[PDB]
Amino acid sequence: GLGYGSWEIDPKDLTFLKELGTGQFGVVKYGKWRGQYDVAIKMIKEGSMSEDEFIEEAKVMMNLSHEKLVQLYGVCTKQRPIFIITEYMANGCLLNYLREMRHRFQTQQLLEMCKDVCEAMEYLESKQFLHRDLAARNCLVNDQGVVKVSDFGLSRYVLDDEYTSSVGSKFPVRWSPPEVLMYSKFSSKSDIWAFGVLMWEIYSLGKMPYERFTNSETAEHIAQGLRLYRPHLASEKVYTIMYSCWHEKADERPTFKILLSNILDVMDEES
Ligand SMILES: NC(=O)c1ccc(NC2CCCCC2)nc1
Repeated sequence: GLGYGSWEIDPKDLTFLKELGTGQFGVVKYGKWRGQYDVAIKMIKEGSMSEDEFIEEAKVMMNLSHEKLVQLYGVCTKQRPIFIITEYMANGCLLNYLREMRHRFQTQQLLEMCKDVCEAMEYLESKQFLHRDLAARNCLVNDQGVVKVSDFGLSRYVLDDEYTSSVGSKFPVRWSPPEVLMYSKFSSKSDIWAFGVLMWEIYSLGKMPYERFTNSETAEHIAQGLRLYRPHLASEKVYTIMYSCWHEKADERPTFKILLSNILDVMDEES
């Protein structure tokens, strides 16, 4: 209503129900909007985000809508901390979900998680929108077991320089292609590379990529042309798909449309 733009939610419409955890920007809670609608509420710690830039970008994110993309519902920016209001994902972070061995996943379920993410990324690619930090830690799982891509583009607004460049202690070295580590060249093809690593994370049930190496050692390994190798649960065909994401030459890496086709083909053959 009065005083709120289309990208703005009235925080008074929120009912807080459960604490879900704390991440980069701070706490995330489960709640309801206007009594009935499930939402997640991301409370953005003061000093952690370039807030004016993020708010302008939220207007763009409002228009991104895909079944495999965690939906942005709006922002609460009239006070601090500001809130980001999103779709609720009852089963939490993908990385944690993978690591719970009780699920006893079939490989068909693992491939479906990859397809979920690939569909979201194909959609983002169709909108010329880069994720910029794709990884299992940035995917979420709903009550139906569907994986969705989360926090797309949000790394652009992080003020902690330890996260923001390779010269940083918290940069996602293990999800970055050589041209990012060497020259900071981000593109659709750096998202493609990251997606391959995410496939590896899924098929590895949430192991850390290059688990015996430091970040520094990982950068040397990949810049020297070496790669992750095949997770035990990945068939040859699945391995071929993730490996294709890691061509040294960015322009030899597939698009998300091509990866989706390849994933569907393997589903059909492995079903
Ligand atoms: N959209 C959601 O429902 C939702 C659910 C859990 C969650 N967990 C985060 C994992 C990393 C630490 C902070 C909590 N983040 C978002």
